[PDB]
Amino acid sequence: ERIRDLTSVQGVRENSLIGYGLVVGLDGTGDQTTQTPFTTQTLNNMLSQLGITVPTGTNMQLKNVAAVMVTASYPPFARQGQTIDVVVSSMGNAKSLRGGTLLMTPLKGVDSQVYALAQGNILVGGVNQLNGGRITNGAIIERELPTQFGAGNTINLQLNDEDFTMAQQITDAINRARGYGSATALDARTVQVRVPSGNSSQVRFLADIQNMEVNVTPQDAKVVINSRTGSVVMNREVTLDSCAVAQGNLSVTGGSLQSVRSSANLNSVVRALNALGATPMDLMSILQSMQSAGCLRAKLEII
Amino acid sequence: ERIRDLTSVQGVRENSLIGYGLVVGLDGTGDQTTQTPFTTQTLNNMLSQLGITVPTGTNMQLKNVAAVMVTASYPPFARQGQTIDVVVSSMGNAKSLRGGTLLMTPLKGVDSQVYALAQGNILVGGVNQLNGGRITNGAIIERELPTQFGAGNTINLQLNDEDFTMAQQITDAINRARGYGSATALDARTVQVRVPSGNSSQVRFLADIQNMEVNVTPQDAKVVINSRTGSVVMNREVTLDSCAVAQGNLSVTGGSLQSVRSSANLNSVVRALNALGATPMDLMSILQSMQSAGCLRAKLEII
Amino acid sequence: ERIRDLTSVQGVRENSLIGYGLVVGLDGTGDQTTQTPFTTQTLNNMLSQLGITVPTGTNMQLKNVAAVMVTASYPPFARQGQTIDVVVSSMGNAKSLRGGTLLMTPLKGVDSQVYALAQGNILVGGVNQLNGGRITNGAIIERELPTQFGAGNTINLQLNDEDFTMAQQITDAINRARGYGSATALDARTVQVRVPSGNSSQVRFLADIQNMEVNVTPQDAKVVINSRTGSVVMNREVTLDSCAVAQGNLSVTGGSLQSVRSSANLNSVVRALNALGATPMDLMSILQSMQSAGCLRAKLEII
Amino acid sequence: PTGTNMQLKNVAAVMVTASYPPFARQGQTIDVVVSSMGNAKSLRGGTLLMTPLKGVDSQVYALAQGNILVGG
Amino acid sequence: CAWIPAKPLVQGATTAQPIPGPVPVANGSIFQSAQPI
Repeated sequence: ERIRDLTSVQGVRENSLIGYGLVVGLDGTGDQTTQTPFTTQTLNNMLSQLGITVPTGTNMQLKNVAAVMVTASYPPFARQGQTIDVVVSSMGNAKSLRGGTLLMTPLKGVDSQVYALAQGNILVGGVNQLNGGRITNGAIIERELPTQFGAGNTINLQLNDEDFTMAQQITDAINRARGYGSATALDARTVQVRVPSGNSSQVRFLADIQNMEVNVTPQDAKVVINSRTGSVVMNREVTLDSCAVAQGNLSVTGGSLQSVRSSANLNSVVRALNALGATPMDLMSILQSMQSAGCLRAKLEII
Repeated sequence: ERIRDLTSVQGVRENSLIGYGLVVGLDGTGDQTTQTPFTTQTLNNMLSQLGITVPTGTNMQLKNVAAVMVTASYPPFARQGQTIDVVVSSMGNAKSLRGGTLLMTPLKGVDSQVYALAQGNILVGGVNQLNGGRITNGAIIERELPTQFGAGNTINLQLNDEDFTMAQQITDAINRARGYGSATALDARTVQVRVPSGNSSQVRFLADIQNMEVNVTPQDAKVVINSRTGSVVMNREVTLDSCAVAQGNLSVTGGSLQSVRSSANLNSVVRALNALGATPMDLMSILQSMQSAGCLRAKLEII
Repeated sequence: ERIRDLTSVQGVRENSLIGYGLVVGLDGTGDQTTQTPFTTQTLNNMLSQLGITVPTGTNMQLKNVAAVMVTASYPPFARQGQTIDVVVSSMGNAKSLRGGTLLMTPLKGVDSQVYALAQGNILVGGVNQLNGGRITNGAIIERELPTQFGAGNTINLQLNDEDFTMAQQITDAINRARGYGSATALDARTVQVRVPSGNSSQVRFLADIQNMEVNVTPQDAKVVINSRTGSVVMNREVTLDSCAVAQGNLSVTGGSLQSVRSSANLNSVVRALNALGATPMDLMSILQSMQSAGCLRAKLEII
Repeated sequence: PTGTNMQLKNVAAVMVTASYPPFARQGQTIDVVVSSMGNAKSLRGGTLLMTPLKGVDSQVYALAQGNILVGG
Repeated sequence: CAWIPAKPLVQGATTAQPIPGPVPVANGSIFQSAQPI
């Protein structure tokens, strides 16, 4: 059950759908409608569609209606009649969408075609975000996408992370499990697999391939630094080289220059860095300086 | 597993993608839209695309919408349908993006072509940055880049750091592992490797090469000084020469002139510099003066 | 491993790259944009490139955008696809760049050609500088420089410090290690080395030469005085001549005239100068007066 | 545009001085001194942009760019 | 009178074409200087 966790099947992908709607039933926490003319304009549009023509010159000050944007994911092999979850986000000067209801909303694709229709009740946590909510099974699929699955005798497994070693390992595992020339590698990210012609046979082949177990070879050493959240993460391949480190208000537990020993595994690296007595914000600067000097034998990525 | 940590494969590189978008669902912490006309202009553009035409003369004062810039990395051998992480950063006078949602955003390359589409929910730490966030698997790849991998019988390993000794060591390791004329050195940074013609064979060759172990030869002595963060880092090759040092409010633990002994290894250097009793900010000036005089037998780099 | 620390190889040099960019995602600590018109002008340029045309007459008051200058180093034998670190510095009236993101920035050379593209997240220490930051692997190399390495049978080792004795020592070491006429000296700073024609052979020759050990002969006596930081550094070759010294508020530990004995090594000099009981700021004037008189048998350099 | 008010706070105009060593060769690096020229308060964490270093004959002999170290 | 040929005050060509720059040297430096005067 590792191949399904390391790769994705070519043609089996997700799309993004967007749409505009109105959320009603709020407890006076909707749009002001004086700074958001589109709310009243679209409410008048809906009323006109339903058979009510409000005169153009009239002041409408609503409190229970909010103009919202609805986002959804079009799943692979989606069929009409199926339901998907949607996210509803306020667009202007609304206060809350706690007990609102989303009216009929057409969800358009990138090609500006309706692929789903959204309508349901919003669930809002209520420190919690008030202007955003989620509706489970809130949209029904209305259009279906053609696909080439089942045509041809080749399917590509696309690795989540590029690696020649992992691509070769997956290819060798498939060849060890299902014949000599069952899988070949095209690059560091794509493995081409030969499958029998048809739909059911390819589904069977993919079902056998997906749950296969592949031992993950060691990746590249990498230290991920998030300055916006104040976090540091080091994987198991990080090593250290011996060198001296000095930083403000940090001293030997003594002098301001502290030795850092040569470290081979991650436990040694953690011990050496904890001997410094550094706050993670200080550890960020220490790690960047050590990468500049050359002690840190890892790829420092700031995210 | 050291060659993969010391070099990069020619043609296996990452690109940078940029785009503009709108983030909705904020709790009154969005753009003021009076000092940022582009937010309202692009919201009107989106509404017009969706079928709603707000009259040109109208005052729109939103609070839950922020105009944002989205940045992403195009991975090597990227295939359409694959997902990548994106970074979302506010552009003007917005207060927070804590619970926002990124709408459909096309990510352009340097050639101003769409290579990915971004849409998802932002994660913001919440001392923490409020105007910046990250969306994991927030963008789907839409375009693929042609490449020459698998063509020809030559591939170049490019060292992260230039070194004739390390280039020769990598060349000798490859020749010791995979035949006489398997690898040759072109300069201090590039090692040319002969591979069989084809795609699968080159993937196999790179998989064997990448995890190979190479003993790292000693680099150049280097002292990295970061005055903006107040840090000093000295690698294992730094030595010291005997000389006298004087600085304000520093004295023998006595006279203001303190002797610094000749030091061969890093432990001796650390001991000699800690005998001075110098704060790291004082140590920066001391090290610069010693480099000027000639005691410091290392390359002093200010970063 | 001393020749690599004493010399540099001809043609193996570093260049400097500069560029202009915008940093977004700040927490209200960006440019005021009223005193910095170029920030808004370049933001409008970027938006126009992305497809958004903000009308010329409009007031844009941003808070999360700062105009920055990006500096980088082009390494020797740089290849496209490789990543380098960049420094990001604010240009006008910005308050902080703590959690900012650098957008697509072309790094130009002296010839005004793009050699790299910079984009990433800034790391700022946070007494610490707020308007300056560093991005590790923040720029990808896009252009490559032609070079003459591997052509001809001559390569010049350039000493960091000019010295006839050190040049002769390096020449003699190379001749002792790799044949009779392998290296010759051209001046006090340059040593010419004969290498076989080709690329791999010269890399092998330089790999053998670089890690060679050379005993450093004694340099010129030198006393470095930094009045701006208040430091004095004396190397091991400094000697003293016997003479009397008088200075304000300094007396025999008695009379204001104190004898300074003739000193041969550095320990004797340090002892004689510490017997004076002089503050380093007083020691600066004392040393300058002694150099004028002739007691100080060293070169006094003010840095 | 020529008519515009620019009031900066993070930029200082500076003069850079350096020493050309004996037998200097292109590609070699030297130390430089950076000194403020008018009404600036500090250069504690500044960065020097691309600066051509001229000789007495008004010819470029070096290019200066780096991070300044100030005692403080 | 106005048809009599005359020599203008500013004789010769009134424009100059830029000369293409010298070929850069293969030394590993971006800075390339024209032949100094």
